[PDB]
Amino acid sequence: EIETFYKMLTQRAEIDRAFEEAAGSAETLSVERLVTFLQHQQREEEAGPALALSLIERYEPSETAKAQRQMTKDGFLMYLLSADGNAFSLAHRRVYQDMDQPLSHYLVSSSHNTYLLEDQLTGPSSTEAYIRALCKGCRCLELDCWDGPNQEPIIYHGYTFTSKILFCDVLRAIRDYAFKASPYPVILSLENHCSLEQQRVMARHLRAILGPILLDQPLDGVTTSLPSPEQLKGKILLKGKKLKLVPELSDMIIYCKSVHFGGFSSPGTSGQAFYEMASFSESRALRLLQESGNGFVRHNVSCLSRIYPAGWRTDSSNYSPVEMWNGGCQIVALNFQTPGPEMDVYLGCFQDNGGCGYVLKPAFLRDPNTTFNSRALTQGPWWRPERLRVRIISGQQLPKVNKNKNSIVDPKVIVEIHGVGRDTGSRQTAVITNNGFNPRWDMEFEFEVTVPDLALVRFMVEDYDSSSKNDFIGQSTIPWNSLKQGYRHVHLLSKNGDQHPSATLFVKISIQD
Ligand SMILES: O=P1(O)C[C@@H]2[C@H](O)[C@@H](O)[C@H](O)[C@@H](O)[C@@H]2O1
Ligand SMILES: [Ca+2]
Ligand SMILES: [Ca+2]
Ligand SMILES: [Ca+2]
Repeated sequence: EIETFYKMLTQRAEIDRAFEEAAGSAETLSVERLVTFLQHQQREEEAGPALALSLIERYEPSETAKAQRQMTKDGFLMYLLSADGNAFSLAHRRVYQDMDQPLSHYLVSSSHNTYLLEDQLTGPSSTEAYIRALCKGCRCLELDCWDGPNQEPIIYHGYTFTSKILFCDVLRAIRDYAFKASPYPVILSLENHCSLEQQRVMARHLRAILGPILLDQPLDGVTTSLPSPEQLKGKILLKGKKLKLVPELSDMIIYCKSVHFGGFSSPGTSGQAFYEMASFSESRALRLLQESGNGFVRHNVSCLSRIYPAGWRTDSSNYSPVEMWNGGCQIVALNFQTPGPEMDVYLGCFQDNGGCGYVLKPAFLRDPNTTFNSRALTQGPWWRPERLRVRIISGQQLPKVNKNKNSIVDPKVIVEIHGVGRDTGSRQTAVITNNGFNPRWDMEFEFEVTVPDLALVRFMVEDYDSSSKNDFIGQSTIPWNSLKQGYRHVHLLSKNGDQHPSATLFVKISIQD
C-alpha cells in the first residue's frame, strides 16, 4: 500500500495517456519516437535527434534508457516539468533580442514612486522598495527629492504623510543593485524640489556615489538618435529638467530632458528631440491614444514617452500597461509594490528577453512611417490572426491560500488574452471542489488573436468562494511569442511574483494560422 500510495498520490493519467500516444505500444520512447513528439506535439522548430538526445541526457532517470538513447515515462514527466517543458519558452529566458537599437525601440521596465512600499498618502518609503524593484528587473526608477535637515536631501511623496528616506541612502542601494538583474542601463527620473544648495548636494552625492556608473557626458557618435541598451550597458542615466536649477545637476541630464508634451510633428518635421522625454498621466495618455493613436505611436518610435498612474490611485493601484504598450509607450511606470493582474502582466512581459528589462518592440512599432493604430485596425504586418487552443488539463499541488484554517481548495482556472482591445478575452473553467492536489478539468478554450505580437496569455487560478470573493491561488502570464506549444506545465506564481515551487497547471497549447 505504501507502494500503491506514493504510487497513487503520485499518479497522473493525463501524463500516462500523453506518454502512451507518443510512445505507443513501447514502454519507452526511442529517439525517433521522441523526435516526432517534439515536432508533432511540442512543435519544436529545432526538432531533431539533437534536441531529443539532450532532453534524454538532461532528463532521463533510467541509466539503462539513458545510455540506450531512450526515454521512459519518468523521464517524459521530468522533461514536461522542466524548464524545457515550461509553457514559457526557455529560449526567451535569456537575452536573445537585438540590443543595438535606440532606447525608444524597447519597452522598458519602469516603476512609479519607487521609494514607496504601500499607499501614496501615509505609507512608508524605504531603500528596500528600490532594492525590490531593481531585483525584479526594473530599469527606470523614480526619485522625489525634497530638501532635508542638515543639508541632506530627502525622498518622499511631496505634500503627503508618507515616511521619508535619504537621497544618499537611496543612491547607495541603487548603486548596489542596479545591475544585479540585468546589465542594461538604469534610468533615474528625478523630480527635483530642492533648494539650489541641496541640489548641489544631490549632484555631489550622484558623482560621489555613482561615480563611473553615472553617465555624465554624451556618447561619442550618438548624434541623431538615443544610444542603445548595448551602448549604455552598465550605466545609469539621469532623467530630469535641463537648463531655479543648478548647472551641476542640469549638466548631468544628457539623453532624457523632461519636457512638457508639445504635440506630434507629423504636420511638420521636428517636434521633441530624441533626447527629450515627455510624461503623461494615465488619463491623458488614454485620451491621446483615443484621438491620436497613430500620432502617439509614430511619436514613440524615436522618442521615449513615460506614463504614470492617475492621481486618484492613492492606494497605489495600477492601470493596465498593455493599453500603453499598444501605443508604443515605453516607460510605462507602475507601482511595483502592488500585487495584482497589472503587475502580473507587467512582469510577464519583462520575463521575456532574459528579464534584462528592455524588450524590443514589434517592427511596425519601430517604423516612423507606420499607419498602425491598435484602436483602428487596418491591414498591415501587425494583422496576423492566429487561433489559440488551450486545454486546461489538470493542476498539481495548488498552494493553500491561507484560509487561516484547514480547508481544501475548490480551484478553477481563468485564461485571459491581453493585447489590442479587439483581442482581449477571458474564459474560465468549472470549479473542482475540495482538490488542490490534483484537480482535473480537461477543459479547452479557443481564442482568435489578430495582433498576437501585442498579446499575452494569462492563466489564473482562484479558490472559489460561494459567499465571498474567490481567493487568488496562483498565476502566470506569458507573452504570445514565448508561448510554447504541446503539452506543457504552467509554473504558478504567488501574488508577489514569487515562484511557487511545485504549483503547476498541465496544459496543451496549440497555435494555428
Ligand atoms: O509622486 P509623483 O510626483 C510621481 C508621478 C509622476 O511620475 C509625475 O510625473 C507627476 O507629476 C506626479 O504628479 C505623480 O506623483
Ligand atoms: Ca514622483
Ligand atoms: Ca473546500
Ligand atoms: Ca472556495
